[PDB]
Amino acid sequence: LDPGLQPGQFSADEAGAQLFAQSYQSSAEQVLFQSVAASWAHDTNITAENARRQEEAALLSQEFAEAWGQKAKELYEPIWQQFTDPQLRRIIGAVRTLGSANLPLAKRQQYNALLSQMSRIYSTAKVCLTCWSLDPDLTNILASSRSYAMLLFAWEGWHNAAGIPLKPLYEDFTALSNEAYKQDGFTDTGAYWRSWYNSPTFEDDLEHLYQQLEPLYLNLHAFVRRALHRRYGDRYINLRGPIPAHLLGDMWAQTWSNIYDMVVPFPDKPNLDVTSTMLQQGWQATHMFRVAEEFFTSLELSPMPPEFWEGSMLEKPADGREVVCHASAWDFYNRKDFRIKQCTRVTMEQLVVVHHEMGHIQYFLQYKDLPVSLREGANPGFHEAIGDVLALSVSTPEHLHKIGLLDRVTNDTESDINYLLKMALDKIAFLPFGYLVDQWRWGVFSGRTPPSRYNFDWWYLRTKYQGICPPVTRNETHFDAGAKFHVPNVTPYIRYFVSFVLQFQFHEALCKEAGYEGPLHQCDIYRSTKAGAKLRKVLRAGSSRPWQEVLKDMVGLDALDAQPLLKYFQLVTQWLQEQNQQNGEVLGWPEYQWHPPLPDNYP
Ligand SMILES: *[C@@H]1O[C@H](CO[C@@H]2O[C@@H](C)[C@@H](O)[C@@H](O)[C@@H]2O)[C@@H](O[C@@H]2O[C@H](CO)[C@@H](O[C@@H]3O[C@H](CO)[C@@H](O)[C@H](O)[C@@H]3O)[C@H](O)[C@H]2NC(C)=O)[C@H](O)[C@H]1NC(C)=O
Ligand SMILES: C[C@H](N[C@H](C(=O)O)[C@@H]1CCCN1C(=O)[C@@H](N)CC(=O)O)C(=O)N1CCC[C@H]1C(=O)O
Ligand SMILES: *[C@@H]1O[C@H](CO)[C@@H](O[C@@H]2O[C@H](CO)[C@@H](O)[C@H](O)[C@H]2NC(C)=O)[C@H](O)[C@H]1NC(C)=O
Ligand SMILES: *[C@@H]1O[C@H](CO[C@@H]2O[C@@H](C)[C@@H](O)[C@@H](O)[C@@H]2O)[C@@H](O)[C@H](O)[C@H]1NC(C)=O
Ligand SMILES: [Ca+2]
Ligand SMILES: [Cl-]
Ligand SMILES: [Zn+2]
Repeated sequence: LDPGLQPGQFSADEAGAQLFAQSYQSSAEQVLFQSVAASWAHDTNITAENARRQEEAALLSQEFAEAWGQKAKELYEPIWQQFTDPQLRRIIGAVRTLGSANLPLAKRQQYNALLSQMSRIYSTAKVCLTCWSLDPDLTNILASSRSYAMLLFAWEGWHNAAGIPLKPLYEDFTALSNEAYKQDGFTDTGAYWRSWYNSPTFEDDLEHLYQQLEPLYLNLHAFVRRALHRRYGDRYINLRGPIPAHLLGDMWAQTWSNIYDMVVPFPDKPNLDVTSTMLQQGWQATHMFRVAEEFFTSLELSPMPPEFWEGSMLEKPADGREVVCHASAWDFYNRKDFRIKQCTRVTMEQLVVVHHEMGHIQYFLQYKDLPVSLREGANPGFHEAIGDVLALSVSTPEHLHKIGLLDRVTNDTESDINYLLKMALDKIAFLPFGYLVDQWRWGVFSGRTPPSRYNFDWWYLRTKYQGICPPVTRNETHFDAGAKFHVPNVTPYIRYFVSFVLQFQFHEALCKEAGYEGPLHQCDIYRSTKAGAKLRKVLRAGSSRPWQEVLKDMVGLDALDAQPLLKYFQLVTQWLQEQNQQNGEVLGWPEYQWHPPLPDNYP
C-alpha cells in the first residue's frame, strides 16, 4: 500500500474517529476510482490484459480495506456503537466490515479471479447454428419470433451456453464468500446481504407483501395463458399447467411486455406499443438519453454533466469488440466522472431502461458531496426505484402524446384497461421473479441448497412462484440460475422486488405534492418543481439516515406498503377477475408436473 494511502494514528475517542473518517475519505476516493476505472476498461473492452489489470486493482482495494478496517477496530471497537454522531457510527460501522479483505492473500487472488472468469463467461457466451450473442440477437428472437421451435432453440441454446460452464466456478465462489463474511460475524453471505435493510422481521414482512400481490399475478397469468393457447394450441399449452418458459417475450420470462399484441383487449383504441413510431421517426440512442434528461431537468433536478456525455458508451461497439452489454450506471467516486454503459436498442422498453439507469446517475449526482461510506441509497430498493418512478409518468398516453409518440388521445374505460394491462405485463409479471431469485441464493449461501440441488431448487421456485416450466428436460449438469446476469456478476436481487412495490408509494406521494387530483394511473409529474424538490430531499440523504425515517418524511409511512400499487391497478385487477371467471379459467397450475413435448424433428 503506497505510503500516502496508509492509516496513521488518531486518538481513541469520538473526536479522533471524526479525524480518522476524514483521512479515510481522502484516500478512499483514490482507491475506489482506480478500481472503478479498471472495471470500466474491462467491461467496455473484454480482454485478458484488461482482466489482469482489474484483478490487480481489486487486490489493491482489499489491501486498503484491511489496513483501514484493522485500524478502525484497534481504536474504536469497544466504543463506536455509543458515539453521539449517528452519521459517524454508520461510517465506522462500514469501515470495520472487511468482506473479502478478510481472506488471506492466496484466497483473495482466487476470489478476484473467479469474479473475472464468471463475468467473461456470461458476457461472451454465444449460440451457434455463425453465432448469435444474447444482446441483440437472442433478445430480438425471444421478443419477436412466434415460432415455438425457434424460440426453443434460442432459449435452450442460451441456458446451455452460459449456465453449464459457470457451475464449478459458482460453487467455489460461494464457499470463499461465506468464509470471508463469517469473519465479520455473519452466519453466511445471505445474512450480510439481508442486514442492509435493518429489519429483524425482513423475510416475514416480504412474505406478507407477496400474499397481497399473488392474486393479481394469478389472474394475469391465467389470462395470458389463454391467449397463448389460442395461438400455440393444446399440444404446447396446458390450460391447467405451467406456461412453457420461452413463450413470454423475454429470456427469463420476467417481463411480458413483448406479447402485448397477443393480449390487448381493445385493439381499435390508440396503439400503445410506440416502438414502431420510434423507428418510423428515426429515434437513435442519443435521442433517448436526451429525452430522459429533459424529464429530470423539467423537475429542476440536475442535467447530465459533460463528463457523462464524453465518457459513456450508449451503443454496442461495431469495431469487433467484446463488451458487457447488460446496461449499467457508474459512479467513479471522484465527484466528477459518472457514466452509463448500455447496448441501447430503439424500443419503448429500452426507453424505460434508459430512465432506470439515469435514475441511478441522478442519485450519484445528488449525494456526491457526502462522505464516501454514505454515498448509497437509503436502502438498495430506493436506488432501484428512482428512474422507474419517473418512467411511470413518461409511459402515460397523455405524456407520450406530448413527446410525439401517440398522435391520438382518448380518455375512456377501454383505453384505461389497455394501458393498465400493458403496465401489468411489466410490473405485475415481474413480482414473482423479483421475489424468488434471492430465495434461491439465500438457500445456496446457507447450505440448504448444495451443488447437488442447484437446478432442482431453482426450478422448484420458478414453478412455485412464476408458474412456468422448462420447455426441454433439465438435470443437474445444467445450471439455469447462472444464465441470469446477476448470479455470475454477484449482484443482489431482492432490491428489485422492494423497488417494484416502493415505486408506487413514491408515485402516489409525488403526484399529491404536484397537486394532481385525477386517477393515480393518469398522473404525470412532468414540469412539477414541487415534486422535484420532494424527490431531491430523498436523493441528497444518501444512507446518512435510517431508510424508515426517510420514507416517512416522503410518503407519511415508515414501512413498505402494497396499497398504492393495488390502488394504481384496481380497474384492471377487477376486469381480469371478471374475464377469467366468465371464461371458466382455473387460477394456478395444478398439473404441476406437466412439460410440453418436443417439436417433431427438433432441431
Ligand atoms: C379522464 O377522465 C376522468 C374522469 O372524469 C370524470 O368522469 C367523466 C365521465 C366526466 O364526467 C368528467 O367531467 C369527470 O370529471 C378524470 O378524472 C377526474 O379528474 C377530476 C380532476 O381533473 C377529478 O375532480 C376533482 O376531484 C377532487 C376530489 O377527488 C376535487 O377536490 C376537485 O375539485 C375535482 O373536482 C375527478 O375526481 C376525477 N375522476 C375520477 C373518477 O378519478 C381524468 O382527469 C381524465 N384524464 C385526463 C388525462 O384528462
Ligand atoms: C437493467 C438493470 N441493470 C442493473 C441495474 O441498473 O440495476 C445493473 C446491473 C446490476 C447493477 N446495475 C447497475 O447499474 C448498478 N451499478 C446500480 C448501482 O450501482 O446502484 C437490471 O438488471 N434491471 C433493471 C430492473 C430489473 C433488472 C433486470 O433487468 O433483471
Ligand atoms: C482494448 O484493450 C487493449 C488492451 O487489452 C488495448 O490495446 C492497447 O492499445 C494501445 C493503443 O494506444 C496500445 O498502445 C497497447 O500496446 C495495446 N495493448 C495491447 C496489450 O495490445 C486496446 O487499445 C483497447 N481498445 C479500445 C478500443 O480501447
Ligand atoms: C443431462 O442432460 C444432458 C443433455 O440433455 C439430454 O439430451 C437431450 C438431447 C435430451 O435427451 C434431454 O432430455 C437430456 O436431458 C445429457 O448429456 C446428460 O447425460 C444428462 N445427465 C447428466 C447426469 O448429465
Ligand atoms: Ca454501486
Ligand atoms: Cl439488496
Ligand atoms: Zn438499477
